[PDB]
Amino acid sequence: GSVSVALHPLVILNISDHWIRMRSQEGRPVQVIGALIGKQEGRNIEVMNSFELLSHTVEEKIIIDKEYYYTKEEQFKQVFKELEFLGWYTTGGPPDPSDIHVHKQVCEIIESPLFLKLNPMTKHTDLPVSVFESVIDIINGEATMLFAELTYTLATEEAERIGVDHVARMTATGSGENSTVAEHLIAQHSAIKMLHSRVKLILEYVKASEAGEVPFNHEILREAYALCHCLPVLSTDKFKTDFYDQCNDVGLMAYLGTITKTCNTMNQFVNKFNVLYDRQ
Amino acid sequence: ATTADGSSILDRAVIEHNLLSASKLYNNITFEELGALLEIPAAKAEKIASQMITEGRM
Amino acid sequence: TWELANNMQEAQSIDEIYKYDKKQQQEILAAKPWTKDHHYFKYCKISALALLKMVMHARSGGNLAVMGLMLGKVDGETMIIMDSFALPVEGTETRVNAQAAAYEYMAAYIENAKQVGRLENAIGWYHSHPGYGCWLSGINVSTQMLNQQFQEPFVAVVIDPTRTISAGKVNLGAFRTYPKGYKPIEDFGVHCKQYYALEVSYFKSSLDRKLLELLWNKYWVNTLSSSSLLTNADYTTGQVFDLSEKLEQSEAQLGDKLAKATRDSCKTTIEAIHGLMSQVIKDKLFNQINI
Amino acid sequence: IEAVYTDIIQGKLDQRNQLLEVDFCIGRDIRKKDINNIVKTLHEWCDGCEAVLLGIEQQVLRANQY
Amino acid sequence: MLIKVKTLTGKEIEIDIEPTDKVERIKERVEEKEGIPPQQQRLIYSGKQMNDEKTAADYKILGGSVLHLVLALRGG
Repeated sequence: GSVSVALHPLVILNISDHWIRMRSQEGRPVQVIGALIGKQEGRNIEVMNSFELLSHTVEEKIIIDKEYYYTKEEQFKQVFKELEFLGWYTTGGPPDPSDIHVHKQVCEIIESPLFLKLNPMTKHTDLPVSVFESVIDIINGEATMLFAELTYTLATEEAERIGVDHVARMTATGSGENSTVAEHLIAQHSAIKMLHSRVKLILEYVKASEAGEVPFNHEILREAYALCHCLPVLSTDKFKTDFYDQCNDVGLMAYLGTITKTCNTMNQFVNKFNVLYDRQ
Repeated sequence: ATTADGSSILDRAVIEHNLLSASKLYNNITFEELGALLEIPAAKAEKIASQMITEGRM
Repeated sequence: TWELANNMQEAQSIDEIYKYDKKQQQEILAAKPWTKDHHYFKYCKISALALLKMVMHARSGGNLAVMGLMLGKVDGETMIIMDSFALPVEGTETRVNAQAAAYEYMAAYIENAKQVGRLENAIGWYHSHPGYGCWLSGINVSTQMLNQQFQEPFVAVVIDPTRTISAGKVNLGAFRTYPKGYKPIEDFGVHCKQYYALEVSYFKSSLDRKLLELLWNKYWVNTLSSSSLLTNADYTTGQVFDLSEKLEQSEAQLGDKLAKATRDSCKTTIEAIHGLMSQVIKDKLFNQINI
Repeated sequence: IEAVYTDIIQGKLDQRNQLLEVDFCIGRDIRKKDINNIVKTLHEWCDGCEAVLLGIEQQVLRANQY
Repeated sequence: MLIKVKTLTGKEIEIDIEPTDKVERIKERVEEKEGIPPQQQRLIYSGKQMNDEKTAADYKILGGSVLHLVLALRGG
């Protein structure tokens, strides 16, 4: 089915940085246009990096100029050798005909370009980005460029996970008055909700099989029974003793640490008291 | 050829392999039970186990 | 409602740091506060995007050594960096020389960024050390001498790709240097008196935070099976030891540091209680079903 | 031992406590009358998850207010 | 005669050069004004490094195009 798209957690950060930069510079958020670069291996397409392309406006329409891309194409060839043009990204919602018009000269530059959509105004659990492939229609007349939606993967190299965890541990939670609770108790809440959704789907399938909407597949129900019988995990005495020991240890570690915040407030109080009601 | 202990080369490597494999399916085993499934009466099973340790094998 | 605050368009000081106050930058440059005292900026804050770009450049270098620039600004006592930009330099894994290619590359890339809409300037440079820790060598010390004495706002960055890959944590090291004349541990090298170290911090925007949290959301199994405080025991013990040393120093001083010690203790206690809370939540969710 | 070798259950023995600990056992056959009971258990799990979610929200709300 | 030099850090230099002047001469003057070492200047003109041997002969320019100076920056 067409080509397999390999998306990396580096293009998205570039788009977000560009969007926030323009939003802060102009005050009123505007549309941003860039590019996508990577590798073509047979029927597989992978995206490595992304650099912005200058775009001009004429009347009300947007035009991608060729000279700036020509000058910038050989510039980054020095650092990245086996890197070639793939497509471009932009910010927006649904595919408007302006997208088709702007994609016309992209198809002129490269026969079959890819398309990336990032929607900062998303209110859904799905990935805000979307990958589209260009299709040329055969019907006579105005041959509109058709966007075929494909599947995007999350292929990553060795250093991606460690970097994202390192940056996401802090997130400057203690400077924006966002409360560390509102981060910790919320980050895993989404995972718990996802597990709830999966269990609900399994229960719905089991109920449908019981009623008779779906055929009696006498293989999935065995796995469902096995999953059912494995719910009370590790109800032994050793686990309970270890858990209680852990709880007591964390309680003591919190006591040593509350006892010093109280002491610091104590010190500040005596420092302020030694100036107001007592001379020197 | 025998190893001058009454046991040939084959049924010493096989005994060590049995002892190593039993280490994955047990948490703690008495000497009598260890010798029951290894044909050792009571004694040299402990010696073989102690020799298989201090060399990083088990 | 479930997330309460959410975000349509509102932000806070986290998103405010991404801007360019021309008058403020001009007046801090003209005033030159750091030219009067040696013990100026000690806090360096670098954005995520620059970090990943540096890491990918170092990895693409492989066993050899790479080298590139960085972009940002200075704000009061702190330094801000938010862009990485690689260079096409080659050489043996023990020495790299910037030929005319890099000289024609940095200017061209700066002009291209200015055409794009970028407004920041050169702030420093990053060099990858393949294996031999993170410390400035003699030639690095001389280069930093000349750079900080001609181009006063500057900072060097040294990372270790091999150790970062093997261990699992990054080896980012941000260094400024004491100028010549001011004279007033084998890991740091032999010029430990000439150069010193700085703390590192990171930031990300509201949009970046939302995107990173939503991307990391596809990690639920590890999220609810990690069981932290059992993997970072050594880190917490080291933190408590440093807490004890800082408390002793503060007590000696009383005979401020007490505020710093209180903040560190609060951070460690918050981490410990967060681990306990996650463990309790997991126990409630999994071990209290079907009797 | 031979049952473990056949790979129907996975676990370990312990002679000191005379115990056999199983980490994973394959589910056996299910007749077309026990399925309802299965539903019940899943329902319970769902309820528990929902309860946890509710508590989460309350807690974080209070924290923010504070 | 009124050329401008802009560096990547922000320093602006205004210099006066006779059109038939040598390249070593212009480096010597710009080192006099700022304090550049005599042999460690890279000079860039319209995206092209100025060749030391090639003396400046035709400066058909009144402002606009500016030579950016950069220091040798290397590590090991």
